[PDB]
Amino acid sequence: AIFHTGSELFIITRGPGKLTLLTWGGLNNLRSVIGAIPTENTGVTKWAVSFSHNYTRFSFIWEGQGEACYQIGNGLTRSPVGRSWSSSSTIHWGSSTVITEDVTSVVPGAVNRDKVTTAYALPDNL
Amino acid sequence: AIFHTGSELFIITRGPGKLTLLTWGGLNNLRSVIGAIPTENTGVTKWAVSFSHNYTRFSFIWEGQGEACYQIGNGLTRSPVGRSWSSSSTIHWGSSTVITEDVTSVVPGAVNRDKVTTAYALPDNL
Ligand SMILES: [K+]
Ligand SMILES: [K+]
Repeated sequence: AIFHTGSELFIITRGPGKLTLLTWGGLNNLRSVIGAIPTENTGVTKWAVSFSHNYTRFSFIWEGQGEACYQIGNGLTRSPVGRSWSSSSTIHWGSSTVITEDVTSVVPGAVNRDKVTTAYALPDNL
Repeated sequence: AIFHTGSELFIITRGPGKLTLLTWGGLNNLRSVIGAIPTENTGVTKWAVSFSHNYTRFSFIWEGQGEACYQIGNGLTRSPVGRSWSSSSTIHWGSSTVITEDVTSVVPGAVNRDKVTTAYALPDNL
Protein backbone atom coordinates (compact mmCIF):
# COMPACT_ATOMS: atom_id res chain seq x y z
CA ALA A 1 0.00 0.00 0.00
CA ILE A 2 1.36 3.42 -0.94
CA PHE A 3 2.66 5.54 1.98
CA HIS A 4 3.68 2.49 4.02
CA THR A 5 7.37 1.79 4.56
CA GLY A 6 8.75 0.43 1.29
CA SER A 7 6.11 2.19 -0.82
CA GLU A 8 6.92 5.85 -0.18
CA LEU A 9 5.70 8.45 -2.68
CA PHE A 10 8.38 10.42 -4.53
CA ILE A 11 8.02 13.00 -7.30
CA ILE A 12 10.59 14.17 -9.85
CA THR A 13 10.02 17.39 -11.81
CA ARG A 14 11.99 19.56 -14.24
CA GLY A 15 11.99 23.34 -14.15
CA PRO A 16 10.03 25.74 -11.97
CA GLY A 17 6.41 25.24 -11.03
CA LYS A 18 3.98 24.29 -8.30
CA LEU A 19 3.13 20.83 -6.97
CA THR A 20 -0.34 21.02 -5.39
CA LEU A 21 -1.62 18.45 -2.89
CA LEU A 22 -5.32 18.01 -2.12
CA THR A 23 -5.88 16.09 1.13
CA TRP A 24 -9.50 14.94 1.36
CA GLY A 25 -11.75 12.09 2.40
CA GLY A 26 -11.31 13.15 6.01
CA LEU A 27 -12.65 10.91 8.73
CA ASN A 28 -15.24 12.35 11.10
CA ASN A 29 -16.05 15.24 8.75
CA LEU A 30 -12.54 16.71 8.91
CA ARG A 31 -12.26 19.42 6.30
CA SER A 32 -10.16 18.98 3.18
CA VAL A 33 -6.92 20.90 2.61
CA ILE A 34 -5.29 22.12 -0.59
CA GLY A 35 -1.81 23.58 -0.79
CA ALA A 36 0.55 24.47 -3.63
CA ILE A 37 4.28 23.95 -3.04
CA PRO A 38 6.46 26.05 -5.39
CA THR A 39 9.92 25.30 -6.64
CA GLU A 40 12.21 27.79 -8.41
CA ASN A 41 14.75 25.16 -9.46
CA THR A 42 15.67 25.30 -13.14
CA GLY A 43 16.68 21.64 -13.32
CA VAL A 44 15.49 18.47 -11.64
CA THR A 45 13.71 18.66 -8.29
CA LYS A 46 13.07 15.55 -6.21
CA TRP A 47 10.17 15.53 -3.78
CA ALA A 48 8.69 13.46 -0.95
CA VAL A 49 4.89 13.51 -0.65
CA SER A 50 3.26 12.51 2.62
CA PHE A 51 -0.25 11.63 3.69
CA SER A 52 -1.85 13.05 6.83
CA HIS A 53 -3.34 10.76 9.46
CA ASN A 54 -7.15 10.77 9.45
CA TYR A 55 -7.55 11.38 5.70
CA THR A 56 -8.27 8.73 3.09
CA ARG A 57 -7.77 10.49 -0.28
CA PHE A 58 -4.68 12.24 -1.65
CA SER A 59 -4.69 13.95 -5.05
CA PHE A 60 -1.90 15.96 -6.62
CA ILE A 61 -1.06 17.85 -9.80
CA TRP A 62 1.99 19.59 -11.21
CA GLU A 63 1.61 23.00 -12.83
CA GLY A 64 4.74 23.83 -14.73
CA GLN A 65 6.01 23.77 -18.29
CA GLY A 66 8.37 20.91 -17.46
CA GLU A 67 7.85 17.19 -16.95
CA ALA A 68 6.75 15.57 -13.70
CA CYS A 69 6.68 11.90 -12.73
CA TYR A 70 6.13 9.81 -9.61
CA GLN A 71 8.09 6.83 -8.27
CA ILE A 72 6.97 4.43 -5.53
CA GLY A 73 9.62 3.32 -3.06
CA ASN A 74 12.81 2.13 -4.75
CA GLY A 75 10.84 1.00 -7.79
CA LEU A 76 12.41 1.87 -11.09
CA THR A 77 9.25 2.94 -12.93
CA ARG A 78 8.52 6.66 -13.19
CA SER A 79 5.10 7.64 -14.50
CA PRO A 80 3.57 11.03 -15.37
CA VAL A 81 1.86 13.13 -12.70
CA GLY A 82 -1.48 14.76 -13.37
CA ARG A 83 -1.48 18.34 -14.63
CA SER A 84 -5.11 19.33 -13.95
CA TRP A 85 -7.68 18.40 -11.32
CA SER A 86 -9.83 16.72 -14.00
CA SER A 87 -6.95 14.26 -14.45
CA SER A 88 -5.34 14.35 -11.02
CA SER A 89 -2.92 11.75 -9.71
CA THR A 90 -4.92 10.19 -6.87
CA ILE A 91 -4.30 7.64 -4.12
CA HIS A 92 -7.14 6.01 -2.21
CA TRP A 93 -5.82 5.05 1.21
CA GLY A 94 -4.89 1.37 1.16
CA SER A 95 -4.22 1.26 -2.57
CA SER A 96 -0.91 0.16 -4.04
CA THR A 97 -1.46 2.17 -7.24
CA VAL A 98 -1.84 5.80 -8.24
CA ILE A 99 -4.91 6.36 -10.42
CA THR A 100 -6.26 9.22 -12.49
CA GLU A 101 -9.27 10.82 -10.82
CA ASP A 102 -11.35 13.95 -11.49
CA VAL A 103 -11.38 15.83 -8.16
CA THR A 104 -12.54 19.19 -9.52
CA SER A 105 -15.65 19.10 -7.30
CA VAL A 106 -13.53 18.61 -4.14
CA VAL A 107 -11.22 21.59 -4.62
CA PRO A 108 -13.60 24.48 -3.75
CA GLY A 109 -14.37 23.08 -0.31
CA ALA A 110 -10.74 22.68 0.75
CA VAL A 111 -8.97 25.05 3.13
CA ASN A 112 -5.99 26.76 1.50
CA ARG A 113 -2.61 25.83 2.99
CA ASP A 114 -0.23 26.97 0.26
CA LYS A 115 3.42 26.52 1.27
CA VAL A 116 2.27 24.55 4.34
CA THR A 117 1.06 21.11 3.32
CA THR A 118 2.65 17.69 3.32
CA ALA A 119 4.73 17.77 0.12
CA TYR A 120 8.40 18.68 0.25
CA ALA A 121 11.11 19.45 -2.27
CA LEU A 122 14.47 17.92 -1.35
CA PRO A 123 17.39 20.36 -1.05
CA ASP A 124 20.66 20.47 -2.99
CA ASN A 125 22.63 19.41 0.11
CA LEU A 126 20.80 16.22 1.15
CA ALA B 1 8.46 27.84 10.79
CA ILE B 2 9.48 24.20 10.41
CA PHE B 3 7.40 22.14 7.95
CA HIS B 4 6.66 25.17 5.77
CA THR B 5 8.20 25.37 2.31
CA GLY B 6 11.84 26.33 2.79
CA SER B 7 11.99 24.77 6.27
CA GLU B 8 11.33 21.09 5.54
CA LEU B 9 12.47 18.50 8.08
CA PHE B 10 15.19 16.06 6.98
CA ILE B 11 17.04 13.40 8.94
CA ILE B 12 20.35 11.68 8.24
CA THR B 13 21.28 8.46 10.05
CA ARG B 14 24.09 5.93 9.95
CA GLY B 15 23.53 2.20 10.18
CA PRO B 16 20.39 0.17 10.86
CA GLY B 17 17.77 1.33 13.30
CA LYS B 18 14.32 2.78 13.77
CA LEU B 19 13.20 6.38 13.44
CA THR B 20 10.04 6.79 15.50
CA LEU B 21 7.60 9.68 15.07
CA LEU B 22 5.05 10.63 17.73
CA THR B 23 2.25 12.83 16.34
CA TRP B 24 0.28 14.55 19.10
CA GLY B 25 -1.52 17.71 20.10
CA GLY B 26 -4.44 16.63 17.95
CA LEU B 27 -7.33 19.00 17.35
CA ASN B 28 -10.40 18.25 19.45
CA ASN B 29 -9.42 14.83 20.77
CA LEU B 30 -7.94 13.32 17.62
CA ARG B 31 -5.84 10.43 18.89
CA SER B 32 -2.08 10.70 19.02
CA VAL B 33 -0.08 8.34 16.81
CA ILE B 34 3.30 6.66 17.27
CA GLY B 35 5.10 4.75 14.56
CA ALA B 36 8.59 3.33 14.11
CA ILE B 37 10.10 3.34 10.63
CA PRO B 38 12.97 0.82 10.31
CA THR B 39 15.95 0.93 8.03
CA GLU B 40 18.33 -1.95 7.40
CA ASN B 41 20.88 0.20 5.55
CA THR B 42 24.41 -0.29 6.85
CA GLY B 43 25.52 3.16 5.71
CA VAL B 44 23.85 6.55 5.45
CA THR B 45 20.07 6.82 5.25
CA LYS B 46 18.41 10.10 4.34
CA TRP B 47 14.84 10.78 5.44
CA ALA B 48 11.98 13.24 4.99
CA VAL B 49 9.71 13.76 8.01
CA SER B 50 6.24 15.21 7.57
CA PHE B 51 3.61 16.62 9.87
CA SER B 52 -0.06 15.66 9.62
CA HIS B 53 -2.76 18.31 9.34
CA ASN B 54 -4.77 18.80 12.55
CA TYR B 55 -1.85 17.94 14.86
CA THR B 56 0.35 20.51 16.57
CA ARG B 57 3.16 18.51 18.22
CA PHE B 58 5.73 16.26 16.52
CA SER B 59 8.35 14.37 18.49
CA PHE B 60 10.89 11.90 17.18
CA ILE B 61 13.78 9.73 18.28
CA TRP B 62 16.36 7.47 16.66
CA GLU B 63 17.03 4.02 18.09
CA GLY B 64 20.16 2.54 16.60
CA GLN B 65 23.82 2.17 17.34
CA GLY B 66 24.77 4.90 14.87
CA GLU B 67 24.48 8.67 14.73
CA ALA B 68 21.37 10.59 13.69
CA CYS B 69 20.99 14.31 12.93
CA TYR B 70 18.34 16.64 11.54
CA GLN B 71 18.63 19.41 8.93
CA ILE B 72 16.07 22.14 8.21
CA GLY B 73 15.51 22.97 4.55
CA ASN B 74 18.74 23.53 2.65
CA GLY B 75 20.42 24.79 5.80
CA LEU B 76 23.92 23.50 6.36
CA THR B 77 23.68 22.81 10.09
CA ARG B 78 23.02 19.23 11.23
CA SER B 79 22.24 18.60 14.90
CA PRO B 80 21.72 15.38 16.89
CA VAL B 81 18.30 13.75 17.05
CA GLY B 82 17.04 12.65 20.45
CA ARG B 83 17.60 9.03 21.44
CA SER B 84 14.89 8.48 24.09
CA TRP B 85 11.40 9.83 24.68
CA SER B 86 12.58 11.56 27.87
CA SER B 87 14.83 13.72 25.64
CA SER B 88 12.97 13.61 22.33
CA SER B 89 13.48 15.98 19.45
CA THR B 90 10.24 17.96 19.42
CA ILE B 91 8.64 20.60 17.21
CA HIS B 92 5.73 22.73 18.40
CA TRP B 93 3.66 23.82 15.41
CA GLY B 94 4.73 27.31 14.40
CA SER B 95 8.22 27.05 15.83
CA SER B 96 11.38 27.46 13.75
CA THR B 97 13.41 25.51 16.34
CA VAL B 98 13.62 21.85 17.32
CA ILE B 99 13.60 21.58 21.13
CA THR B 100 14.24 18.75 23.58
CA GLU B 101 11.06 17.65 25.34
CA ASP B 102 10.17 14.77 27.66
CA VAL B 103 7.13 13.17 26.02
CA THR B 104 7.15 9.93 28.03
CA SER B 105 3.67 10.81 29.35
CA VAL B 106 2.28 11.10 25.81
CA VAL B 107 3.61 7.85 24.34
CA PRO B 108 1.25 5.48 26.25
CA GLY B 109 -1.86 7.10 24.81
CA ALA B 110 -0.79 6.96 21.17
CA VAL B 111 -2.12 4.57 18.54
CA ASN B 112 0.59 2.35 17.11
CA ARG B 113 1.17 2.87 13.38
CA ASP B 114 4.57 1.24 12.95
CA LYS B 115 5.63 1.31 9.27
CA VAL B 116 2.66 3.55 8.45
CA THR B 117 3.35 7.04 9.73
CA THR B 118 4.65 10.21 8.14
CA ALA B 119 8.42 9.63 8.06
CA TYR B 120 10.12 8.22 4.98
CA ALA B 121 13.54 6.87 4.13
CA LEU B 122 14.80 7.90 0.70
CA PRO B 123 15.69 5.07 -1.70
CA ASP B 124 18.97 4.34 -3.44
CA ASN B 125 17.57 5.43 -6.83
CA LEU B 126 16.18 8.90 -6.08
K1 LIG C 1 3.26 30.65 -3.79
K1 LIG D 1 12.35 24.72 -0.55
